[PDB]
Amino acid sequence: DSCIQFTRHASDVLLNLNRLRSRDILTDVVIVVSREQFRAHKTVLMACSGLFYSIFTDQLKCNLSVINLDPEINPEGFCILLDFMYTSRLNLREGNIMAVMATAMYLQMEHVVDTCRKFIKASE
Amino acid sequence: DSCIQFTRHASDVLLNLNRLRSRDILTDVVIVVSREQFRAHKTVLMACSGLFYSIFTDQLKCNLSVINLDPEINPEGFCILLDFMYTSRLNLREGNIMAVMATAMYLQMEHVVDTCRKFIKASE
Amino acid sequence: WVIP
Amino acid sequence: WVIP
Ligand SMILES: N#Cc1c(Cl)ncnc1Nc1ccc2c(c1)CC(=O)N2
Ligand SMILES: N#Cc1c(Cl)ncnc1Nc1ccc2c(c1)CC(=O)N2
Ligand SMILES: [Cl-]
Ligand SMILES: [Cl-]
Ligand SMILES: [Cl-]
Ligand SMILES: [Cl-]
Repeated sequence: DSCIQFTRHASDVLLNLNRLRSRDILTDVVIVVSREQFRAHKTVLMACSGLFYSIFTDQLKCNLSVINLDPEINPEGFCILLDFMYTSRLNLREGNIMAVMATAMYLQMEHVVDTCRKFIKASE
Repeated sequence: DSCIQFTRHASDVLLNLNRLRSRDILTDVVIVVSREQFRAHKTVLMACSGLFYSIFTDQLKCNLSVINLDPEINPEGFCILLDFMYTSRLNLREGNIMAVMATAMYLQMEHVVDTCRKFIKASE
Repeated sequence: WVIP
Repeated sequence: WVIP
């Protein structure tokens, strides 16, 4: 086509989606990770995670308002990844890398798994 | 913070949101523009448009599944802007610029209004 | 705005 | 990935 493109559009959309999340506006699911709960938008979760894409395209699970993650999933690891989904920013630290990598593997977030593997290999 | 950032994340999220829209997955509103109907995600509309941000933060209108636009709004103009919302790509042409600009003004999409004004000024 |  |  003969379209023009607004460079910052995708980033501005994501910033507003994060603002809606922070204000609990039109959030439609709560992700339960052991004792912790995280409110989010199903569409953002699906757009970022192979696991959530699978769950919310399921004819029964698409209608659930609560999703309980595997008890082995670390809440801080999930929190870091949820923030990444809504911002493109990953808070990767020596103290959380193993939990972040395991959570990204479970959530099927290939690019996160990739940088975790690379950061781990550099420290060995 | 000490975060790392994935450059293509925002663009990849938007691409997946557009894929969900094309497959009518978790769309939660229909925008009626005279004889035409457009299915979308309220969160994406709010993230792109001052008008939709106002409508879906309203305590009564947030719960509506149908939104009827002003009868003066051109369906093709709306279609072009809806595509822009989900892609960052604006199909701006001599034959549609007036309708696109009027629709962007109504929807409160300042950056679109700006490029329309600039393209019009260049042709006078 | 750019030519993509 | 980059340093933002
Ligand atoms: N929502 C949506 C969606 C669609 Cl529509 N099409 C294709 N993938 C989608 N999302 C999704 C699937 C697999 C993975 C990710 C996202 C990130 C990753 O590492 N794996
Ligand atoms: N959703 C959301 C949203 C939030 Cl949370 N905060 C601030 N603006 C939001 N969206 C929104 C408001 C005004 C305009 C646009 C988008 C594009 C434009 O030209 N005007
Ligand atoms: Cl439920
Ligand atoms: Cl990822
Ligand atoms: Cl309704
Ligand atoms: Cl805009």
